Amino acid sequence: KVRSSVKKMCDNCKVVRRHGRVLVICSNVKHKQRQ
Amino acid sequence: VQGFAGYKAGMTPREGMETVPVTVIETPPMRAVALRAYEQRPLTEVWTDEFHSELDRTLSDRLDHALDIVEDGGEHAMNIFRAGEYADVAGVTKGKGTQGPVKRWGVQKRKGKHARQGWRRRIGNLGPWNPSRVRSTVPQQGQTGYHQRTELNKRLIDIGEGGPYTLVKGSVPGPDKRLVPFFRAVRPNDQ
Amino acid sequence: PIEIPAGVTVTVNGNTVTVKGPKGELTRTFHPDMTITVEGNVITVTRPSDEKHHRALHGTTRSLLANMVEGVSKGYEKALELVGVGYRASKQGKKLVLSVGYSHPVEIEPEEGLEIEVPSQTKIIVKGADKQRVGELAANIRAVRPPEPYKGKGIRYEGELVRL
Amino acid sequence: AEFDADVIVDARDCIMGRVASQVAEQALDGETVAVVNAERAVITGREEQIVEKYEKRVDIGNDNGYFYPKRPDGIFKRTIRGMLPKKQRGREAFESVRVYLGNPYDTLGEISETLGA
Amino acid sequence: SIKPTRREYISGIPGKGIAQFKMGNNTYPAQVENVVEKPVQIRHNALEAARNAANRFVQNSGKFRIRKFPFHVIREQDGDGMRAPFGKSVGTAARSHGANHDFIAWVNPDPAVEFAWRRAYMKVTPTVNIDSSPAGNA
RNA sequence: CCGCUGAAAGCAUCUAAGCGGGAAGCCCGCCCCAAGAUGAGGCCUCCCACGGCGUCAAGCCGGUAAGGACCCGGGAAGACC
RNA sequence: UCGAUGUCGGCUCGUCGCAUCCUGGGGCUGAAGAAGGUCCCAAGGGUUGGGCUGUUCGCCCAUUAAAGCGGCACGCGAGCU
RNA sequence: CAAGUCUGGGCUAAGUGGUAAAGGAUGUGGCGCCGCGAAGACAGCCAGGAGGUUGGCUUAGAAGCAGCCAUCCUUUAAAGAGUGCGUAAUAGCUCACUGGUCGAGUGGCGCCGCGCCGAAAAUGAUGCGGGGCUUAAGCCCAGCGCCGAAGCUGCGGGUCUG
Repeated sequence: KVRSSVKKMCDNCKVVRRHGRVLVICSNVKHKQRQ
Repeated sequence: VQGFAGYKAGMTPREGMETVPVTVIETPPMRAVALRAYEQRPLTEVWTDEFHSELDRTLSDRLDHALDIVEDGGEHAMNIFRAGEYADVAGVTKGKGTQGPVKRWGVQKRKGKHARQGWRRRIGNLGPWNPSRVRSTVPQQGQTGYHQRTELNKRLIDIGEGGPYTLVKGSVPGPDKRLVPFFRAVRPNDQ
Repeated sequence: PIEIPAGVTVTVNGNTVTVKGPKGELTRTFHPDMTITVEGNVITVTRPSDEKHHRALHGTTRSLLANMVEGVSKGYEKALELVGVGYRASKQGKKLVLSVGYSHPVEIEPEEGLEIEVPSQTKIIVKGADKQRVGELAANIRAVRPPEPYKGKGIRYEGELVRL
Repeated sequence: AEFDADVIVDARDCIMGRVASQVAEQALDGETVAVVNAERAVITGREEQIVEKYEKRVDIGNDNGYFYPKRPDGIFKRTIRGMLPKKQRGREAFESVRVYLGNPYDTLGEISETLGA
Repeated sequence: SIKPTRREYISGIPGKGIAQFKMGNNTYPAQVENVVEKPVQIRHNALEAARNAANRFVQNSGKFRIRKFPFHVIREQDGDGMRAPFGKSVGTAARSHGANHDFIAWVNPDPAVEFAWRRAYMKVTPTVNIDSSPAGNA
């Protein structure tokens, strides 16, 4: 999403690592956090 | 010789059901010449004379059935090309010569207040100041008439032997009649 | 840390481990940059690192090997839902005939090892001698025949949900 | 085909760096080397970016030219020359350094393969 | 570190028009707080804002005492071009002296505030340091 | 961009290691040159060791129509070439 | 650089580049469809006639999928204008 | 392209090295804190997922799950001023609460040293180049010797000033 400033939402939105990449995964489309 | 070939008869068209133009091509079976194979070491072309009577005036399918008639004893009639299929064909250009930026290449020249003014034909420019000097781009007056030319989806309709001859869909055989044209059929889309 | 059940034949070499038993005749890969514990009745995590890193490495190998096991012993079955009022599917030929509109339906084949079952036109599943490949192609179809949640219908990994 | 045995060399697993470097020094002094192995020798982990740099070689193609060999053959070629001097001596040396696929005589497969093996 | 003309002569003796010093509340123990460590003519307005920002996010107890104040001034463009500089004034600020006692969030136990200053923090302008004073915070 | 398989976090995770899904894009494929790519490449066909002089005579003479070339005669081949 | 580098706009020839207008691939919606909007990936090719204005730009006409931003001395006068 | 692919002890796995700021984020590696595993501990799992709580503005609906004000009592396994998905307020799940199984190390904030996102570009690419990922090499701290100026000594000659 914003590419820069990813910071958790649903009370369980996950900080995961893919390609030295910080993307956040949750169970709501409403989270798709991607830097 | 991997392929099928001959020359330029002429174009005209007539008949069909609506009406289609075509061109006729010349070729009985211009004889056998070895047979493509990088076998055992390099094997590429041999010539156990079985030739013309002039020719010492100068002295796996396709090619494979070519093994067929090649072995036969030289020549091999042409027309594998049958009832409308698609070869393709190469023809040497037609020596047009050395020309103007114009037909060498479509380019608008001398607009009007000056299209004329004892002024006309001569491409317009070459290259920005600071980028520097000259591309290998913008063609130039780039001669035409000896190019080796040819095309795709060459639909051939029919043939007959009153001499080995073919009638192909849409001439464009490139060069003029009495000239060298070769045809394969390759990577057909209208397969 | 795990056991190696009946018929569990475990060959460790090269860095592969052939693992053979019942409806489970397998031969898998098991790394050469760490360490193997294989012993006649059971088996486990060597420690050619002992440090958090390769640590993960062999905790993983624990699970993996385990796989060679349960696998080679009693295979793998993934439970697939065909939920399509209209969308429907059944066995045909040595493959799966699924139908979900579009026009053409599809013949999907589970190559050597992969087996698909049409218990009953509506629900369909996949058993394969192994969890990896199984779950894998399985989902392959499971997405292949769209699960669009707009408002229900689609292939769906057993037990999912609705929407709005 | 066949030849001498002056410099009787092969690679694999090696550090594809000073390997060439010596490749060189001998070449240099003036010793024709024949070596084989391409594939099996090696080069810096991070396999990915490794491939990277090397296709850098791969498509570094500008009008004027800029080929960049796509087989191990080249990989080495480039490196080595990379250690020589274009003037005569360099040149000829290069003629004098010759290696091949695997064996035509008595990580170093991955990026050349990747970008043009 | 160039500065103003004469504090009665260029621009000297104001009220730096701003938004005062104490909001937040009392207490004897827990020092909860904000200080920094950058060096700069702290941005009047900027600051003022930032600060009242914090205020904004909160409203009461938790000493929002704020130990800063803009008292000198910047200048530029007003006259003929670029050569001879008469003097237009703007920018009242203060020398944030590379770290120091900035603004506090002082109180017994009200983390609500702590977070709040935090807010004020992210706010501010030059990175700033988030912190605790003489005992910790509770 | 989406998955499976699964550590390190005895509970999740597409995930560093293992495997796939996916672009009018990249590589290849189509067509157009092209070893003067000095790393001059392949193949076939054909011509056979002339001379007499100091030598590692790899230097000077008839040659073989193997062949080709010049001149002439002609080409949508074309400024000349 | 003043023993000198010819400053607009146009022309003709163009060539990058991406923040991509049109394209394709994406995830997202307050997305059903459909069409929209949010952003990520990608520069392949493609990106129209007038009109008035020295103009660039611009306003308007009729189209279109589109009718892209910007670089190259705001590219081009030993090429015109 | 002249000289240790020196050896010694750390940390890097991004080619960072071969330019960047704010700001991210159980990356990695080293240092201090609060709560316990036999009130046998965090994630797993079983379960009741207590009652006066449904209190005020706005209610038309706060009755945590519109928002502005509270934040008490409690009979008893505690408590949940019930942070949390919603809907018209209500009406279910979730731990802020723990038995057995486990069973032996778990969740925390500071201090750090090294590193990835943010950090798009125009004739073509770039550590200088060839190059390198536990002597690679880089980066830190250790000792080591060898390189290298016409600079300093040997060698010999020129020269001015005293």
